[PDB]
Amino acid sequence: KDGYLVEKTGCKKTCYKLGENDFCNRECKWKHIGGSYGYCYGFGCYCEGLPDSTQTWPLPNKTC
Repeated sequence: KDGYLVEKTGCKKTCYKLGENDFCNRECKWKHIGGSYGYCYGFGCYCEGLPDSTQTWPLPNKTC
């Protein structure tokens, strides 16, 4: 399953380097989550392999 990562306040994380963006990848595998691959796609840290128990963007009714 693929999804987008959020931020502390819930906002997303856009980047200026598309493609293998270590920044997004590092923030993807951050800790226990199951992110097999995490790169920036469409100006944003995108990840693939997030369990349903993982919070992704956008957020619930409580958007940023």
